[PDB]
Amino acid sequence: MKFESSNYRGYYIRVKSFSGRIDPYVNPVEDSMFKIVPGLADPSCISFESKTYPGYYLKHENFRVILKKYEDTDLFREDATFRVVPGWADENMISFQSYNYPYRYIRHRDFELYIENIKTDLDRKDATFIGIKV
Amino acid sequence: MKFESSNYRGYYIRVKSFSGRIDPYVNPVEDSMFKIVPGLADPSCISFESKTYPGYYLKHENFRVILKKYEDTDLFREDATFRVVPGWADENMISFQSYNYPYRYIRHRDFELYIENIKTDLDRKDATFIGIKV
Amino acid sequence: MKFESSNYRGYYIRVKSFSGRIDPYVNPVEDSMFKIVPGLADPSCISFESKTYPGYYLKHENFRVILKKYEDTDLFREDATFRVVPGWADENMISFQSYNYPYRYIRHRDFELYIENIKTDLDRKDATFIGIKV
Amino acid sequence: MKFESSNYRGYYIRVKSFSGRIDPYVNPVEDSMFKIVPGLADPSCISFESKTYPGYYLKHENFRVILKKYEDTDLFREDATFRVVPGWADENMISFQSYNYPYRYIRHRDFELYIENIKTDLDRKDATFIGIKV
Amino acid sequence: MKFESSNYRGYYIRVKSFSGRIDPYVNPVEDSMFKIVPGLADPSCISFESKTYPGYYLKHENFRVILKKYEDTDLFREDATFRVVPGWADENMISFQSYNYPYRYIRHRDFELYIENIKTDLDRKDATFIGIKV
Amino acid sequence: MKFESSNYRGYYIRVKSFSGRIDPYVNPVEDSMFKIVPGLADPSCISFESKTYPGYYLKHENFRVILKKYEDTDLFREDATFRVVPGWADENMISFQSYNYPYRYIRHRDFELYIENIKTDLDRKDATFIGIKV
Ligand SMILES: OC[C@@H]1O[C@@H](O[C@@H]2[C@@H](O)[C@H](O[C@@H]3CO[C@@H](O)[C@H](O)[C@H]3O)OC[C@H]2O)[C@H](O)[C@H]1O
Ligand SMILES: OC[C@@H]1O[C@@H](O[C@@H]2[C@@H](O)[C@H](O[C@@H]3CO[C@@H](O)[C@H](O)[C@H]3O)OC[C@H]2O)[C@H](O)[C@H]1O
Ligand SMILES: OC[C@@H]1O[C@@H](O[C@@H]2[C@@H](O)[C@H](O[C@@H]3CO[C@@H](O)[C@H](O)[C@H]3O)OC[C@H]2O)[C@H](O)[C@H]1O
Ligand SMILES: OC[C@@H]1O[C@@H](O[C@@H]2[C@@H](O)[C@H](O[C@@H]3CO[C@@H](O)[C@H](O)[C@H]3O)OC[C@H]2O)[C@H](O)[C@H]1O
Ligand SMILES: OC[C@@H]1O[C@@H](O[C@@H]2[C@@H](O)[C@H](O[C@@H]3CO[C@@H](O)[C@H](O)[C@H]3O)OC[C@H]2O)[C@H](O)[C@H]1O
Ligand SMILES: OC[C@@H]1O[C@@H](O[C@@H]2[C@@H](O)[C@H](O[C@@H]3CO[C@@H](O)[C@H](O)[C@H]3O)OC[C@H]2O)[C@H](O)[C@H]1O
Ligand SMILES: OC[C@@H]1O[C@@H](O[C@@H]2[C@@H](O)[C@H](O[C@@H]3CO[C@@H](O)[C@H](O)[C@H]3O)OC[C@H]2O)[C@H](O)[C@H]1O
Ligand SMILES: OC[C@@H]1O[C@@H](O[C@@H]2[C@@H](O)[C@H](O[C@@H]3CO[C@@H](O)[C@H](O)[C@H]3O)OC[C@H]2O)[C@H](O)[C@H]1O
Ligand SMILES: OC[C@@H]1O[C@@H](O[C@@H]2[C@@H](O)[C@H](O[C@@H]3CO[C@@H](O)[C@H](O)[C@H]3O)OC[C@H]2O)[C@H](O)[C@H]1O
Ligand SMILES: OC[C@@H]1O[C@@H](O[C@@H]2[C@@H](O)[C@H](O[C@@H]3CO[C@@H](O)[C@H](O)[C@H]3O)OC[C@H]2O)[C@H](O)[C@H]1O
Ligand SMILES: OC[C@@H]1O[C@@H](O[C@@H]2[C@@H](O)[C@H](O[C@@H]3CO[C@@H](O)[C@H](O)[C@H]3O)OC[C@H]2O)[C@H](O)[C@H]1O
Ligand SMILES: OC[C@@H]1O[C@@H](O[C@@H]2[C@@H](O)[C@H](O[C@@H]3CO[C@@H](O)[C@H](O)[C@H]3O)OC[C@H]2O)[C@H](O)[C@H]1O
Ligand SMILES: [Cl-]
Ligand SMILES: [Cl-]
Ligand SMILES: [Cl-]
Ligand SMILES: [Cl-]
Ligand SMILES: [Cl-]
Ligand SMILES: [Cl-]
Ligand SMILES: [Cl-]
Ligand SMILES: [Cl-]
Ligand SMILES: [Cl-]
Ligand SMILES: [Cl-]
Ligand SMILES: [Cl-]
Ligand SMILES: [Cl-]
Ligand SMILES: [Cl-]
Ligand SMILES: [Cl-]
Ligand SMILES: [Cl-]
Repeated sequence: MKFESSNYRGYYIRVKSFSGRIDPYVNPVEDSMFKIVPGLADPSCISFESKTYPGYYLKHENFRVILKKYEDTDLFREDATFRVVPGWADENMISFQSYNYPYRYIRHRDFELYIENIKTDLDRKDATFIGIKV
Repeated sequence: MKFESSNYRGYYIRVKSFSGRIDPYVNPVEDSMFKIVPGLADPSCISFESKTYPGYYLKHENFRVILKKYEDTDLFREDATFRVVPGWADENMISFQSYNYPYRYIRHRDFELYIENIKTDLDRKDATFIGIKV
Repeated sequence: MKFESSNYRGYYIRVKSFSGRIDPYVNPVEDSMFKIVPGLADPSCISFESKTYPGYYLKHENFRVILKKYEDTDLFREDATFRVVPGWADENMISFQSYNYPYRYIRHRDFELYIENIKTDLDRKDATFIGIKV
Repeated sequence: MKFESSNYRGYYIRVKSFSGRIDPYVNPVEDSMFKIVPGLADPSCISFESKTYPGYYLKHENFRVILKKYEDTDLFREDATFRVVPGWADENMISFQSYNYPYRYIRHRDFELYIENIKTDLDRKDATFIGIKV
Repeated sequence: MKFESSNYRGYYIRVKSFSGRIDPYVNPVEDSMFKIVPGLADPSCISFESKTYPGYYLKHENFRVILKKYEDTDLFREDATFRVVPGWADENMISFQSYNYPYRYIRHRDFELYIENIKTDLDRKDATFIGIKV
Repeated sequence: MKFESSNYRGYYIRVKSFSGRIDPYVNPVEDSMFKIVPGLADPSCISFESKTYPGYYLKHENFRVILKKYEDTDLFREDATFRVVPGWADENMISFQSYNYPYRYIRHRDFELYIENIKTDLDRKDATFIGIKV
């Protein structure tokens, strides 16, 4: 899957230099592709496995979303697990709730990805994405 | 209404993940159904309202044709307004002229929809559709 | 939510002067109201956040249940995390197992709240409550 | 591997007199067993090789699914290649998309196997199978 | 809950490829875990909901016990409803009476699960299970 | 008699869903009580009869210690007979030697009971108990 920003249409979640961001015209395009697997800490949730680096996962660290090779620890698995919920800014879209910080959601901010509290209308838009099957 | 491609018969304009494309055997079939209303920026034109998502309209953005929730601005309304003209490759069919970019028409290219300049014979066929009432 | 004692109907869990007890005719009634949040030490458990004082949680300290402002330590979060299990004195009601003392449960005694081992029939009634949504 | 019909539980894909069908209580049971090999026309897909007759493959011909001895042609290899997709009638089961007819899927009809367009709810169930390792 | 066979101790009811059976050393072990809910056709009975596949239930079909996604029909709900009774071979254990075939009980036979009439001492043991809370 | 673990004091051998384990605060307490009778296969040894379930005995099966209704076979009696010996980790306490597997002793492991070889210092403690008359 790829994931498009709802308020920056044409921009996709991607990994660059092992950090998460959103970008248009993602090059290489595989940087925006993920294998969605049952959540490492909770199978009702999801984890994002990198397509170009198998065994690496999106995960938060100091509340920034980075890409990191799997580590056999509860904290890594919990940092790498996200619950898909109806989109904050549009219930027909999606948002990603952090498993171990349930009041923080994946959002972009100056085009970089964080997990942060969602309080304003701009926060909600920044936290709302479109899932695309490739 | 559904809209069938004239050079890919059996392929229909449809929304997938809030983006416009043409596909055959559209699943679910409602993805290819639209409520045609008077153009949001000009009643002599038309706008394509989603049957699945009322209040969402086909609209161009970065010249890509996408589905987006109605916004109360002139630019959104214009981006969502299209003039039905006689088909570029066949006057018995129709083409869709963009209200705010009059030299650009809805066309498919690698099965995704854009508003682009119609120059060659392939361009004309890619921009020529058949309107089917349902 | 509010929580009514099973063996003292009309007595609800409440905070008074930042310590936990059960009282009837709770004045002000907001003292008996809690926001049930994901468990601070484990999201599959619960914590009781004060409605009157956001950011304050019921938690045990020297095995007394008190209300205390959040502190960013593992011990505080574990002291503030409880597992909802079927009621000791009635399986259709509920009891609250301590996260870090798994054989101690919230119970009243002289109308004050403790986490204690649950041994007698009176112990079980003292540890059994009725959840009431508000 | 054997493949059980999702709507006719206990009915398995089997070869009878070199023709594909679904049957209960398959005798000999080897007629329902296949070696899943890299797709003859595309190693990222699959082909079904006969366990009873090595070098024979399930392949479609005039849209009927039959068992045929390998032939060294592009058409044969394409007729014998299928893509495993999430099941039409259940995402946790599987369906088999034809490699050279990408909008046709293996389905049973009067207990015989075809590749056909999948339009109705009955079509989707007829096209949905349960893989069973042996 | 999981459910252990009384005459094959260490063998548990589990789902494998959407069919019920008993197996030792169940892998993955969640295949043997169920959420016990009020009977879909009668609240005084029980239904077994899959932990692995939420919204899927154990239900009999041609008297075989299978796993199937919930369907909004009386027949499905009745096929998925079972009454817990004292065990046929041991009153301290349990058996499962079919709601709509009241003389048929869940039993294993060649390690596969059916609902069948219980007549012999072997039948009774085959229909007697141990409930284990997990 | 009850039998307390030497390395987990306050934890007692008990039967839960007809399987052997050690638990503190055993509930109901009769789950930890046994009638010590002369060994079923050798009256100079002992067998543990259930107080809750007269005629049921602790016995090993697949080297797991379980509770099972008496069976009139030599193998059952052999599986249910144990010899009290000086404790592996404390000669003032006791251990239980399997009668038909004389190098295997009752030990707890992840709080469940097995008959296993006693090799390490952890093994010896896991195999050492305090008998308490009731
Ligand atoms: O994303 C939120 C949590 O952050 C990680 O845990 C952090 C941990 O990374 C942090 O380490 C800091 C990093 O900066 C150094 O200069 C400092 O010395 C060091 O202590 O400590 C706080 C802790 O919360 C988790 O992966 C994630 O859950
Ligand atoms: O991720 C894209 C958008 O980025 C955020 O909005 C930014 C906003 O953060 C930025 O403000 C800058 C921040 O740095 C300050 O020093 C500066 O003064 C200020 O102008 O302005 C641009 C805007 O795009 C949104 O969260 C997100 O949508
Ligand atoms: O489909 C044609 C027109 O495209 C949209 O307008 C675009 C607009 O999206 C674009 O915004 C850019 C975003 O990136 C910034 O760096 C830049 O400064 C900003 O201008 O601007 C170009 C414009 O063509 C309209 O919806 C649609 O009419
Ligand atoms: O929308 C369906 C048809 O797509 C266009 O024609 C395409 C054509 O674009 C494609 O050429 C490929 C495109 O990707 C490039 O990267 C590559 O270099 C080029 O070879 O060939 C297939 C054909 O389907 C038409 O506009 C439209 O009819
Ligand atoms: O409710 C059970 C546990 O009680 C608290 O832990 C206590 C801890 O508060 C106590 O600390 C004392 C504080 O005063 C100092 O002078 C003294 O040296 C120090 O030991 O020690 C006992 C311990 O049980 C926890 O919050 C809670 O888990
Ligand atoms: O929380 C309400 C109830 O309080 C406890 O029961 C109390 C009990 O503790 C109390 O016992 C006193 C102890 O002091 C002695 O001097 C006196 O004689 C004795 O009566 O008596 C009142 C009774 O309500 C329960 O745990 C709980 O239900
Ligand atoms: O299953 C779908 C396609 O069916 C086969 O292709 C058939 C082909 O076999 C058929 O050939 C006939 C054979 O007899 C000749 O006398 C006659 O001239 C010729 O037409 O023609 C139709 C075609 O669809 C493929 O194996 C398979 O892809
Ligand atoms: O492969 C098993 C099932 O077969 C199809 O459903 C059949 C259906 O085809 C059949 O209908 C017949 C059609 O012929 C008429 O003459 C007759 O009146 C009518 O009954 O009835 C049996 C039914 O099972 C499905 O595709 C497939 O599930
Ligand atoms: O487990 C007992 C019952 O089995 C299911 O109902 C069965 C049904 O599956 C079976 O279907 C056949 C399919 O072929 C058709 O030709 C025929 O008409 C039809 O009867 O029929 C018997 C019936 O008992 C129920 O889910 C369950 O109660
Ligand atoms: O589920 C485990 C046990 O299985 C049944 O007992 C079996 C018995 O059914 C089996 O007899 C075989 C069955 O398969 C036929 O092919 C064959 O004809 C017949 O001899 O023999 C093994 C025995 O354990 C019990 O109901 C159940 O306890
Ligand atoms: O606790 C140790 C010994 O275990 C019991 O006997 C076991 C026996 O139950 C087991 O036999 C099964 C028979 O069914 C087959 O399908 C299976 O392959 C086989 O493992 O095998 C081990 C044997 O020792 C005794 O009661 C006890 O002494
Ligand atoms: O019966 C209670 C005790 O259980 C056994 O020891 C357990 C041990 O089996 C369990 O395994 C873990 C696995 O993860 C590793 O990282 C960890 O170090 C390892 O110990 O851990 C808990 C421990 O209590 C003993 O036989 C028995 O005393
Ligand atoms: Cl994808
Ligand atoms: Cl219409
Ligand atoms: Cl041209
Ligand atoms: Cl509430
Ligand atoms: Cl609330
Ligand atoms: Cl309880
Ligand atoms: Cl296989
Ligand atoms: Cl193989
Ligand atoms: Cl599909
Ligand atoms: Cl497969
Ligand atoms: Cl359970
Ligand atoms: Cl039950
Ligand atoms: Cl009975
Ligand atoms: Cl005694
Ligand atoms: Cl010894």
